[PDB]
Amino acid sequence: HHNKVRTCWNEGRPALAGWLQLPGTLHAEALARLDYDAVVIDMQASPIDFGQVAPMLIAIELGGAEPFVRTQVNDPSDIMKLLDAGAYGIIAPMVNTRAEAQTLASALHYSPRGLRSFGPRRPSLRYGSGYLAQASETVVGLAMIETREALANIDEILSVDGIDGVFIGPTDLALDLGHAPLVDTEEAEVVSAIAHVRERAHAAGKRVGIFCGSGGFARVKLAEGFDFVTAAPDLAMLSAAARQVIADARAL
Amino acid sequence: HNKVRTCWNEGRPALAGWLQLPGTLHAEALARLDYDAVVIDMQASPIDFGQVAPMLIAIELGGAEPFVRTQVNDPSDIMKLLDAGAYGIIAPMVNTRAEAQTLASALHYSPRGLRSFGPRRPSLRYGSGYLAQASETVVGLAMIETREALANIDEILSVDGIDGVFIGPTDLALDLGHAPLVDTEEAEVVSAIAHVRERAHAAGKRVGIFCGSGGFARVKLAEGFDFVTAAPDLAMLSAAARQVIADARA
Amino acid sequence: HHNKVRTCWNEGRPALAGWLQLPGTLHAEALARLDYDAVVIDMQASPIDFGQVAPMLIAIELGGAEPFVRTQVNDPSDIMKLLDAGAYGIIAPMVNTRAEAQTLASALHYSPRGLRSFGPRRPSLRYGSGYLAQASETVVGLAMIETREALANIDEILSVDGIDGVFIGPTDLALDLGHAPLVDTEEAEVVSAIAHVRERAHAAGKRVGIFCGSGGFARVKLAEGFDFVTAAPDLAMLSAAARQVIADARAL
Amino acid sequence: HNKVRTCWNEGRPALAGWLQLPGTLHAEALARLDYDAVVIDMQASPIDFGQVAPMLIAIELGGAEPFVRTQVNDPSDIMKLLDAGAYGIIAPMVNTRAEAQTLASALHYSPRGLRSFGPRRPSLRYGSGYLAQASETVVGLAMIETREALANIDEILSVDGIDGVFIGPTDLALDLGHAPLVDTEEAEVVSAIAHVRERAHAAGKRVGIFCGSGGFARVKLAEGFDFVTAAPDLAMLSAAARQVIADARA
Amino acid sequence: HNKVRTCWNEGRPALAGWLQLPGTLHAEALARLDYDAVVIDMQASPIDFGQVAPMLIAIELGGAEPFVRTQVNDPSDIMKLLDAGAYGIIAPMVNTRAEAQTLASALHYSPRGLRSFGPRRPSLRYGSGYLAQASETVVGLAMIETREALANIDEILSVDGIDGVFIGPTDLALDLGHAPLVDTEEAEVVSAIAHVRERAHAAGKRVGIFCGSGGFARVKLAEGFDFVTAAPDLAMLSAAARQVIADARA
Amino acid sequence: HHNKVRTCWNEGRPALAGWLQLPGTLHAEALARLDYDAVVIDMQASPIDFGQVAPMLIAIELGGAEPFVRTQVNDPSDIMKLLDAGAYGIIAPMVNTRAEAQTLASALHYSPRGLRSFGPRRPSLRYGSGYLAQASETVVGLAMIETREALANIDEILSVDGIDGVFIGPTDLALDLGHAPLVDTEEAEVVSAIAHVRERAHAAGKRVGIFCGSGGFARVKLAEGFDFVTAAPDLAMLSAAARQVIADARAL
Ligand SMILES: [Br-]
Ligand SMILES: [Br-]
Ligand SMILES: [Br-]
Ligand SMILES: [Br-]
Ligand SMILES: [Br-]
Ligand SMILES: [Br-]
Ligand SMILES: [Br-]
Ligand SMILES: [Br-]
Ligand SMILES: [Br-]
Ligand SMILES: [Br-]
Ligand SMILES: [Br-]
Ligand SMILES: [Br-]
Ligand SMILES: [Br-]
Ligand SMILES: [Br-]
Ligand SMILES: [Br-]
Ligand SMILES: [Br-]
Ligand SMILES: [Br-]
Ligand SMILES: [Br-]
Ligand SMILES: [K+]
Ligand SMILES: [K+]
Ligand SMILES: [K+]
Ligand SMILES: [K+]
Ligand SMILES: [K+]
Ligand SMILES: [K+]
Ligand SMILES: [K+]
Ligand SMILES: [Mg+2]
Ligand SMILES: [Mg+2]
Ligand SMILES: [Mg+2]
Ligand SMILES: [Mg+2]
Ligand SMILES: [Mg+2]
Ligand SMILES: [Mg+2]
Repeated sequence: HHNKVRTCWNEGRPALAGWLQLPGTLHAEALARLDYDAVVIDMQASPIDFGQVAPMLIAIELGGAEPFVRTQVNDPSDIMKLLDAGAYGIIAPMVNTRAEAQTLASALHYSPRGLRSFGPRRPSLRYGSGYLAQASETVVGLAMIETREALANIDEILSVDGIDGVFIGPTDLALDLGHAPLVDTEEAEVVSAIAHVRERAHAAGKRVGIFCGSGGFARVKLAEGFDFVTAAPDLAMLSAAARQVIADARAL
Repeated sequence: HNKVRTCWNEGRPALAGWLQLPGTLHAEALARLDYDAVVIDMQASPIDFGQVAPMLIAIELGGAEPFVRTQVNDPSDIMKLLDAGAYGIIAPMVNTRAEAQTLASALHYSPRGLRSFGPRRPSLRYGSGYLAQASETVVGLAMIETREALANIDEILSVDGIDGVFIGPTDLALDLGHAPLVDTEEAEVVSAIAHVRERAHAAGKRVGIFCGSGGFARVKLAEGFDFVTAAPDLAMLSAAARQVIADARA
Repeated sequence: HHNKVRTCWNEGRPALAGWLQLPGTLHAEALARLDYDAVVIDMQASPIDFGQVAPMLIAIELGGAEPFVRTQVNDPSDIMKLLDAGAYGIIAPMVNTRAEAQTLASALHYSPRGLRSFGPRRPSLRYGSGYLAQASETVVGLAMIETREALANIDEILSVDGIDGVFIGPTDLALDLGHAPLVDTEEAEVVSAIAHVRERAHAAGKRVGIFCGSGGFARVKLAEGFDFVTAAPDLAMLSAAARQVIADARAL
Repeated sequence: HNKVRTCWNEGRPALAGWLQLPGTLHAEALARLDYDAVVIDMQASPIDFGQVAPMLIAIELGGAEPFVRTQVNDPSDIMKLLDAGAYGIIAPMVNTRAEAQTLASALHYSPRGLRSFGPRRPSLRYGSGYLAQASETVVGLAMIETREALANIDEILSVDGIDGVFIGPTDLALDLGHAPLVDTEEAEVVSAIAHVRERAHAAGKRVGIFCGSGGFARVKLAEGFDFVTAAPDLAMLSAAARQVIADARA
Repeated sequence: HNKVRTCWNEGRPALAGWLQLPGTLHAEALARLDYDAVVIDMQASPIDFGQVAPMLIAIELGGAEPFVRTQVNDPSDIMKLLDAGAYGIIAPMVNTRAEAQTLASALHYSPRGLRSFGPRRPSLRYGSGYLAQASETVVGLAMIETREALANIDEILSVDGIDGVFIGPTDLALDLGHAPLVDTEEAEVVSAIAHVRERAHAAGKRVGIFCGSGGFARVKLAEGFDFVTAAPDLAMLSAAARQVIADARA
Repeated sequence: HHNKVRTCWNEGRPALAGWLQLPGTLHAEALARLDYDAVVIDMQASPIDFGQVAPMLIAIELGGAEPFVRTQVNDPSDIMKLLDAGAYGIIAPMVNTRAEAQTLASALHYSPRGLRSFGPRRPSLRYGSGYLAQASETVVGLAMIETREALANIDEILSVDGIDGVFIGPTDLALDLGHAPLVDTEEAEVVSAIAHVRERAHAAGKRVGIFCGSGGFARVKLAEGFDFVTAAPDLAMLSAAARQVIADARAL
């Protein structure tokens, strides 16, 4: 009866999260049982549709991590349907303005404050009869910052009451700033924009998260005081692992 | 051409991947690496027929030969996989000459076997001349994973329509009364594995083995195994995630 | 060659409809064969995606009820794709203004009147060569009223020619009015808003429907003159049935 | 711990649900009620392997022991379900000692049985010590639903690696030449059911029975059945919908 | 009423479609044409159990009798399809009297067969009186596609609980040592087909045949075949696409 | 390492494309192996959802045709998710204005020019390390013209840099112009509108495509100088083929 990520935050500790682009329940449960606080299912940059995400949410919860979803789009109806299938964290892409941040917030919180239509099939099964009274505490909402526009509007985005904070896509932001889409980019202008977003989030009493393609980059983001750090995509980790096995198999 | 048969004909072994996770994205990604084949495991996995069919397509597009380790040595299951574009079959728990004949029966059209004719996907790959070359398009391996199979190895190896045998050494270790550890050092298990390889090669047949690491696969390739698998997607992903978490958390 | 709900209405009788949150064909056919006029597949408050709804529509039609869908969102493209998969009724959520009601109407009716793109795979198979001439008669459209805003705008929503009327979500409306989200709520201010919506719908010569969580509440709504009454969700009925079986099994 | 085995060890019977409808939402909802187990029916249903795998996860998360009544008493089917996190197996049409041995063979690793080693989901639940306790993590029941099974009951009950027997009384009623009605009063069927229960308990084994109502389940629990199912999701949903329509329409 | 049995009782043959492509849209479209039945092929196809179940519903809604050519002559597979609303079964590779008895066993409730009782979809179509008329609701055909089946035709035809036999002439052609061409002119294959039809009709049983063209189907209907299939969806779609491309490109 | 449709266009030849309304991999591969340059998966007028389209894209590529998709809606997030699953052509429905054309263009092209979020799972596997440098060349984008509005706005739609041109739905346009929704319509006012769209596209140095229900209509469109011609839907071709087989089987 607690959001493991919110528990980290209440204890003044960051959360570390997995990131899934591969559909299916077996790896979702296996990674959830590791020392991840949360596992993010990527519904944007992946072939994962609503039918495949539903059982993955169950597998992550059984594994003992907080099931999160990076949605395809910042659409209230998509977000609310995921919340009712038992997503306890939402990362909404392309939140560029305060109004888009307000749209995310609307989807996360019960009417009349939010417009979250009531029908909590899975949350009411997990939280029991105590759910409705603490329902907002059960869910984490992060607005994705991945554009020039979002960067310029960071303070108005952070001003929105009903979001926990923001989530940086460093490669997506590098590309929108006119740089190479390097995994775990350290391009100086992107490094500077990222540091600005983290400063403004902590200045507003809000959380800041970031996507990492490696354990090494995630270690640095944790040291820099990021509150929510993802590492690393299942497909990327599996492809790298297979490449290393083949090289060792084929070595003189 | 069957890329594994191409390896063998050019005098080199095949290195293969091993998938227990369903879906097309990782199957294509791994097939595009320096694997000659990718085995889809329909036994020690939740991969059912519906999920295997597009995975076979993904492996072929990625540039590896699609193989299936079947749930069971059942002719009608095997034939449906061949018609879906499985070009390699690894049949579990082949323990007797009769069971190896059952496998051989599934892999060949009459008069050589009793394979039903309806080659939906192979006929698209090979065209209207498929029948004449059908047997050579597919590689068939009988799994050796029990004391009984070990006792019956020459009788199994005598069956004409199988390419050879594939050692399941974790199951074999367990059946011999040892720890079911992959890549085992247990002297009796190592001896049995070497014995199967020698008997296969003496009978002019191929021998494969399931491996859990690149380092063990390198040794098996050095010992002259024709078909070596390393390592299951779920095992490699789990190990990689554990290492990323250790790096992140310091 | 008739919409069973429209047949009820033409005979001056209300329609009673089932409500499905569980994906699959077997229970959809079984409930369709009961004395339901229609069965509503809930694509909003459920894990039911487009791939699972398509065969459920077939199962409901074979069972001999009118297949209806409560859409995830009032989006024309989603609605038109359901109509072409053989949804003969649409309930659109969160219709709060005349313009949102016009958007629903646009999706229900053939170009140029509506913008219903032409490609009626399943309807043309059911209705045959007579379909196009009577196609608007084959489909029922209800705008969901579940907000303060929709309540204030009820007359402008009801003014839209191409919708059959409105569908009340009593729990969703209770919550937006600042009350407890009680199943089959009789909270006085919600009771009053619901009676106002029914009065204004009948005043405009339009139909009014309502969601019920029980046969008892549905009986009262039918007596109050509601034209389309749903009772009760498959998950709710199955959970209650199992709870009663266990209590009888475990009783002294 | 297997919650059904926990019931038995603490001297109480298990009450189980019975699912013929595929999907995770109702499976989790019913598992969260006061059921010790939830049986997924893969025989008298459209539930295939792809649909069962996430249903097992949903039942375990809801707090009941996931059981499967298999389509058939086939070792390789049973083993794939065990590796998917089926912790109870009810095998249909077990009619002879040989067929009960076939069931027992699937449920245990060598040397006790021939269960293939690849415990994808149990190893996540039980960890690396799974092998040592594997047999106790799973409950195996042979279904008695024919005159032949009734005639061979002591020979079936003699097989070491099965927990006992599960009566399918509608099939049994039909095979005895009576109406296939659930929860039957037919004297010969009632007598046969009592006979099986007595023989099971005399042989120190468990006996279960399929029920269509809470009232019948209460009697079976009173008569000392160890494992009682009530009632199929589709039957309960259909009855509930009929009652709601009767209430609505007056 | 089984529409194929209605054809036979009114003294006309049945013409059936044949589906190798999964999904409901084409299954309903083809069932709405002047086909008496539509056969779903679960053998020479990627159609698994999950995909067949809604296809049966689509065929019935479209106004044809849903039939399945099973992957294999396996009683438990057949029974699950009957409970899903398969009203016709074509069992492949029925080669002996024993194998025909195995088929017959699956199609009938005790005492006539050993069909397990759980008629999920038939009980919705036929209601509570289903048991009494169950056997007549289903049509069972043993496939003749081997020299062995041809040699054992009268022994196969002697089995009481099968309606008759369905010739797989491409497999039969191949097994006789000829080209596996549909609608063949090969004299020995044509002679064998005629022989099977004569023996079936002499034994008071029905005979069907798989066809690749309307023109061949017309001849078979003229020769007195009771059940004629023309032609597979994938073959017809491929031929139609080739013709559209030829018309477009000139 | 080339878009087969772009190859046609660079050689000054039209492309001929298949059109799939039936889900599944077997017919998709079989038709892709025929003399089609591209095969279009119809996600609008079909029951094909995201889960079924993903493997169909693979089957078409393996068959040796360019995998295209006609999207349910002109939504950037839906389009980008298809591009990352290996759609190399996009047909967006109901593009009625320059702004809707700009929205399509935004989805097709990498940030910062487009807003195409970076995560090319399948394209980077096909094109290898050379992908990012030539990524815009790998994808074809066509704005669907199927309304009076789109017809009036054709020049402002064609003015948008980042679209390859337009795709005519003759039946959809006939219906919006107040005519019969005839397959391969030759209704004079629709014939005139279609000729105007082709003239204005070629006048703007842009490509024009068209949907055909037959090989005969497609032959005429190819002769009229259309750059991209689809013929004919799998369901339509299969239904016609089965009808002809039955008539030949049942003939005296
Ligand atoms: Br860990
Ligand atoms: Br990123
Ligand atoms: Br590599
Ligand atoms: Br032997
Ligand atoms: Br092994
Ligand atoms: Br391993
Ligand atoms: Br009723
Ligand atoms: Br409500
Ligand atoms: Br309870
Ligand atoms: Br016995
Ligand atoms: Br029973
Ligand atoms: Br029952
Ligand atoms: Br016709
Ligand atoms: Br015989
Ligand atoms: Br044949
Ligand atoms: Br053919
Ligand atoms: Br061609
Ligand atoms: Br059109
Ligand atoms: K889906
Ligand atoms: K964890
Ligand atoms: K490769
Ligand atoms: K009804
Ligand atoms: K429980
Ligand atoms: K018909
Ligand atoms: K081609
Ligand atoms: Mg709502
Ligand atoms: Mg055959
Ligand atoms: Mg359109
Ligand atoms: Mg094994
Ligand atoms: Mg039974
Ligand atoms: Mg992005």
